[PDB]
Amino acid sequence: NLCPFGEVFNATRFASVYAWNRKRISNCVADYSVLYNSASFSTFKCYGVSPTKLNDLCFTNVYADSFVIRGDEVRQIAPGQTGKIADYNYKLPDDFTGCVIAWNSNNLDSKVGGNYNYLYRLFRKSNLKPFERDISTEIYQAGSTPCNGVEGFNCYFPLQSYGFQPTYGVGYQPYRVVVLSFELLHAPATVCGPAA
Amino acid sequence: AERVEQTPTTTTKEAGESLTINCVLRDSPCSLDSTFWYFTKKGATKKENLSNGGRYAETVNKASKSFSLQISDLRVEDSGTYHCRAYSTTGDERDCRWQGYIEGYGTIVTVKS
Ligand SMILES: *[C@@H]1O[C@H](CO[C@@H]2O[C@@H](C)[C@@H](O)[C@@H](O)[C@@H]2O)[C@@H](O[C@@H]2O[C@H](CO)[C@@H](O)[C@H](O)[C@H]2NC(C)=O)[C@H](O)[C@H]1NC(C)=O
Repeated sequence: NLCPFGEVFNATRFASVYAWNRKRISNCVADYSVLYNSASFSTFKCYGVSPTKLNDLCFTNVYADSFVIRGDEVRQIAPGQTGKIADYNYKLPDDFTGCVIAWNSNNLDSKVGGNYNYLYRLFRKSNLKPFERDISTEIYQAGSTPCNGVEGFNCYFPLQSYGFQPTYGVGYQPYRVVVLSFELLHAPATVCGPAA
Repeated sequence: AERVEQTPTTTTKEAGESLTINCVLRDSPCSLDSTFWYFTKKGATKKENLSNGGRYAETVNKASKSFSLQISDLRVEDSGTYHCRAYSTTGDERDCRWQGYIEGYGTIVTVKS
């Protein structure tokens, strides 16, 4: 009986990248090949495994992480990358084993006035650890003078809205992303492709 | 940096003309192992596969990591978004860490008259 990837890929609304969602997949069968062969994705990049082998393999756990970023940020969803998404929003570990899958969602996630519901973190005192999640909204102290929870000179609200509008250049359009991590831990391996 | 650059982003033509679209894999440690093109009809969201054949000619230069589509004898019904897809599948150039594909941002084609 088949993995609920449908609940992740086809959710009506995705998370903001700073508040990225994660579904723990277990005890099921997954046709990775129909995903990989689908014309609907613009990015399908597997690290430490071949996409055409996934139907043949089993894992302890698959994590399906999901969020929205702008098209020109999709390259930052990769091991060893730098920039505001990789540093402050969603960070993959150096030894990542998984696939990064993205598609243009301009038709779903942009709005005539601007969609203010998708944000990213623009400032943080340190880089995230791999798979760390920060949903805090404290004013960021950029300078020496104290903010006291008030936006002001060198005192910034740390989240910025993408404000996606349908008329934006395709690099500024919203992309839906799903990261599949394939985890192999001391347990026996319940999450299988059909051919395993 | 690592991207498929697709030119032109937009064109207008008259029917009976032809059009070339050029894609190059820039700033990548990965080899171009295989290429694919898709068409979204103006007003549809389904991506149609485009084969090498008929009014469609598909070429690849692996060494410069470029690939093109030439459409011959353009019709009004050719109007829409064209996407190119670059596959890196050997993932055995030393610094290339991924296997799979990346696409350009597309070409919006308007065919008139
Ligand atoms: C996510 O959704 C697509 C699209 O599905 C159809 O249209 C939706 C709006 C809704 O009406 C769905 O219930 C429909 O199924 C899925 O693609 C379809 O997959 C089925 C196999 O179950 C297949 O028969 C159809 O050919 C596909 N339809 C299209 C339009 O491609 C897709 O599989 C879903 N993704 C995941 C990972 O579950």
